[PDB]
Amino acid sequence: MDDCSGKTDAWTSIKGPKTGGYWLKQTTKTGENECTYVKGTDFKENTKTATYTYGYKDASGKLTKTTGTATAKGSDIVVGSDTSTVIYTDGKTCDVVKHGGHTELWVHSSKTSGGYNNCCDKKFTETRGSTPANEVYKKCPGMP
Ligand SMILES: NCCc1c[nH]cn1
Ligand SMILES: NCCc1c[nH]cn1
Ligand SMILES: NCCc1c[nH]cn1
Repeated sequence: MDDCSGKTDAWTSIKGPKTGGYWLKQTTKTGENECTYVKGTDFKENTKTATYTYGYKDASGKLTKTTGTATAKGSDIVVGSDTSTVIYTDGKTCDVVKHGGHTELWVHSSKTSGGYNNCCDKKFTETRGSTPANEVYKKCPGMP
């Protein structure tokens, strides 16, 4: 599917629709933290950087919060020591990225119940291949 190919721009991915945030829906990693999320704010076109707040649900059921910076480097999203490479993004509803050998499907907070771009499911399935997927978004609080 032509429009599912070549959608690898990290800056577009970081920004999304510039409101809400993204939840990690599925990952090839086992033991991932439930309700892992990221949320970009204060998008700077000059530098292709954004403030990035991220975390996950702690033992008591509240979201953790750490704030740093996301920097676009071509296909790559860099936050601190961590780099993720964009496999597919629509800049609106979802992304597929690779981080540290793992394949991840991220979904915008507006689309947690489904109805995001099919290219995300296609590219997630393709990229993970035979590595099983693990669900991460379960009984999550709303997006900070
Ligand atoms: N919309 C980009 C979501 C993401 C995944 N990894 C880091 N950020
Ligand atoms: N490459 C961005 C990895 C990440 C996800 N969440 C926080 N950092
Ligand atoms: N491991 C912290 C960064 C990250 C990547 N994917 C999810 N979170």
